[PDB]
Amino acid sequence: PTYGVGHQPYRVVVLSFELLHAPATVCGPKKSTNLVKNKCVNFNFNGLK
Amino acid sequence: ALGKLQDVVNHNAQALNTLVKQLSSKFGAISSVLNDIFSRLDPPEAEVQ
Repeated sequence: PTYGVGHQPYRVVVLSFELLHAPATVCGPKKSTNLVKNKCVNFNFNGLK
Repeated sequence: ALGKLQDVVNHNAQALNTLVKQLSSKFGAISSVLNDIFSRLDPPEAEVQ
């Protein structure tokens, strides 16, 4: 408990995100709108802007 | 017999196919899709990428 700031114990957690082509399981809090099929529209199908 | 015409036809076709396939290359970047770079990284890093 009595040490310098450069030697004090830490607690690190590393988060790894897989961007491979696969059915997405972890997503964002954003909602989902309806779907149209006859006009130029910007799609956000979990991997594509 | 008609080799001299098929030659230039195949040359132009291969040039077009190679110019299309060059889009898949990353040139050292993180991904070939620019929309993914815009959607993942911040603009200060997206511009450099």
